[PDB]
Amino acid sequence: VAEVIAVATMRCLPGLHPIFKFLIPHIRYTMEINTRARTQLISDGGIFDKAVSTGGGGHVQLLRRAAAQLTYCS
Amino acid sequence: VAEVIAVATMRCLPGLHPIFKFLIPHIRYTMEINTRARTQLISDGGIFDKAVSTGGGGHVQLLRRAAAQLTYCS
Repeated sequence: VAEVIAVATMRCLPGLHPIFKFLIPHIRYTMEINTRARTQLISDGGIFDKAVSTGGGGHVQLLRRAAAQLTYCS
Repeated sequence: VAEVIAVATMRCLPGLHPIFKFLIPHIRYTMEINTRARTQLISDGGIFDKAVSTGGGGHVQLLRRAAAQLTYCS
C-alpha cells in the first residue's frame, strides 16, 4: 500500500505541491525495500520459499485474496 | 537412459527371463537416485536452480534439445 502511495506521490505530486512535501518523508526507502523484498524475499525461490508454508506461489494467491479484502476501512 | 532401461526391464522382462537376470545388477538404485534427483537436484527450486546457470527452466529446454540429439550411436 505504501509503495502505491510512494509511486503515485512521485508520479502525480510535483515538488511544489504541499501534499508531496507532506508525504515525501513518509515514503522514504519504501520503493527499495519493496524491490528488495520482490528480489530476495518474496521472489520465486526466494527466502520466503525456504521457510514459509505459503511460499512457492501460494503467497501470491494469498496476496490476491488479501487484495480483494484490502478495503479502505481496514 | 538407465532409468528408461530399468523401468522397461522391470515392466517387460520377468524374473525367469535371461535378459532380466543379466540386467538387474546394472539397474540397481537407478530409480531411487533419479527420483532423488527429480526431487532435490533438478526440480524447480532445486540445488541446480540455486547454483547452475541453466537452472530455473533453461535446463529442461536444454534436456529437450539434447534428447533430440540423443541418438543410439552416441
